[PDB]
Amino acid sequence: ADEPAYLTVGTDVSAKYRGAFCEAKIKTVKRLVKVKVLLKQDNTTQLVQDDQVKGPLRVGAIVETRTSDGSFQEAIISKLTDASWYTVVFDDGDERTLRRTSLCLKGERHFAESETLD
Repeated sequence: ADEPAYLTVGTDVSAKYRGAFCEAKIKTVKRLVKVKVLLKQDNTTQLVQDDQVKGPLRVGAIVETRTSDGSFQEAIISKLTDASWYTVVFDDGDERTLRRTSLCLKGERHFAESETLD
């Protein structure tokens, strides 16, 4: 898991702050997906990661997910929202979990201003 699972660990990146760039260094890589599940019984929808969701990651698939009750109920995927936690260490020595969207990798200006979700 502490491997190039999406991107790579140890890599220096820039993270967006309020439309500006800050440098950071990838401490941990977490490849997770935010599965929008909807419980078949309680009809409640939630958006939780594939660690909470036991089963295939397919929209319209039947899985079991951890409800806020701590129980695992059989649910259906209604969406999978991409996610990744790059725990990046900023020059301050602080490391915070940033979703890939905040990571600019090198820092070329197609972030901060530009971003078409591509």
